[PDB]
Amino acid sequence: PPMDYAGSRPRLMDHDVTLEEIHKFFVDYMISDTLGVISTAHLVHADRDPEKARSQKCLELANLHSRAVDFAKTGAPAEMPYALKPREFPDFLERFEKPTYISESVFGKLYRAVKSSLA
Amino acid sequence: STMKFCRECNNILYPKEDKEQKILLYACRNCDHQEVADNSCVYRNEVHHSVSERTQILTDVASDPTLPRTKAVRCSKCQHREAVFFQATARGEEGMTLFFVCCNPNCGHRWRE
Amino acid sequence: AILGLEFPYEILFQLNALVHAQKISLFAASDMELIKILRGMSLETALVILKKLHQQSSICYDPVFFVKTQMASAYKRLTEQNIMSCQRAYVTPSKIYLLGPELETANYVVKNFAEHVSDFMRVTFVEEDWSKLPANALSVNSKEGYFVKPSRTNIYNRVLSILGEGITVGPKRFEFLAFSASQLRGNSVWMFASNEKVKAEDIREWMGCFRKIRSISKCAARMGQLFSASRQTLIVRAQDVEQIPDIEVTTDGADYCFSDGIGKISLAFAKQ
Ligand SMILES: [Zn+2]
Ligand SMILES: [Zn+2]
Repeated sequence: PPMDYAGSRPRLMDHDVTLEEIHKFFVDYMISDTLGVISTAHLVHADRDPEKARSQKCLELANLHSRAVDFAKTGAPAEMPYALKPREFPDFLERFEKPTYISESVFGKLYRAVKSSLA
Repeated sequence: STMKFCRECNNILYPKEDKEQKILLYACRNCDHQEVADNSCVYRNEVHHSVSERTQILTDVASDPTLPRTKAVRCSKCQHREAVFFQATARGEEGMTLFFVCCNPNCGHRWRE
Repeated sequence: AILGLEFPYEILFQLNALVHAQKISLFAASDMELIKILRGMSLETALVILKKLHQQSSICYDPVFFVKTQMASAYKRLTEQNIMSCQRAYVTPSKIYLLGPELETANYVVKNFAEHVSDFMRVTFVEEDWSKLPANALSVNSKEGYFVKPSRTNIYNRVLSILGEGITVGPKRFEFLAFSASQLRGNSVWMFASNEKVKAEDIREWMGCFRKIRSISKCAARMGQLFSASRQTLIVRAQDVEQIPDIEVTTDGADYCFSDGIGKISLAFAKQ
């Protein structure tokens, strides 16, 4: 079954826009903008933990990603937890400075095949 | 809940209404003196709940209820399930929005719905 | 105030872009001789020599010697391929970098305001390395009291002041119009220089009335949604518009709507 598509409650003001709260929202968009890291964390967790997209962690990550996508529409921050950070990346990434771990998933096999073909 | 003493005999005055005069008047039964009233006020009491005097400390009247607690919601900074939820208005928004306060003594994190 | 003359805006903007780039220092282009030479000449030749100097591989020390040794269509481009010269500006916590009149695809807002082609400027807030601003540089968290409360940094106030007061470049002062959905995710915003003919508020009210929206994010999204690249077509009045009712299904206590943005078109309209 698909996940619920119900969004957050809209926020309505009691006064018209004075061209200041819009600036506040625009500046606050940079803060707590975790749209680009949720996908990476989900991919890392799927590659590490077997039986991916079945545990509650994947569901929580999907809900957080949906909320982050909805952030551009409604002012609901994603609120990325600290304990959900991967702190590890597979071979098929450009984060050379970050620690690299050998992945044994299908993506790891595909990357190894590509590396062998190139070499 | 107001009283005044007439200058003629220094005795209490009771309010009365006259149909012909159509104005508030104060006269006492002690002496014969009628005086004009001021502000047309005969009763003014601030509403208070101090009825059970010297009894609210022994028996808990529950004047200030405690906020409810839930365990379904999971905190973000820490992995603690217990949290406090309540409804309150925002700075400028309308309606009631659900809030959450973490119950972990070492977390101290609050977030909205 | 140093110039105090009728110096053109385009040449001044090009000179500012040259100064911002690592080509000519500030004092090397602030002398009286250079502005005296560049004041009265041919505009096209001046633009050509300025862009040639911009194309210099190394840093130029003497611009006077270089410039001594060196010596309508916009509407058609917009109607053909929507080609416009839009100024792009980068705002950093330390300074501001002006890229210059880079060619880019034109949007809808400039179709009916093509005369003020130079008044539109794209402003992007980046770091010193022209990268995205880290979350730690804005609103750093601090534990004060029983609960943690974020503390706004000086960069936050600087960005607010830049957005409010605006950016002044020569005899112009750019004002905030709106920002598109794509620009919101890239920290970009449109700015328009107010003029005696049309001001920023005039364009804002010409686009539509946004006082009906009471949501901060929704109002910004609706104001910035009309900035995508498009091809101009014929004009249709508001006399022949249908109001076909939609269909809604409510199952399991959930509101499911089939028709979200679907519509109906005819064959003649498609041919036209
Ligand atoms: Zn008396
Ligand atoms: Zn917590």
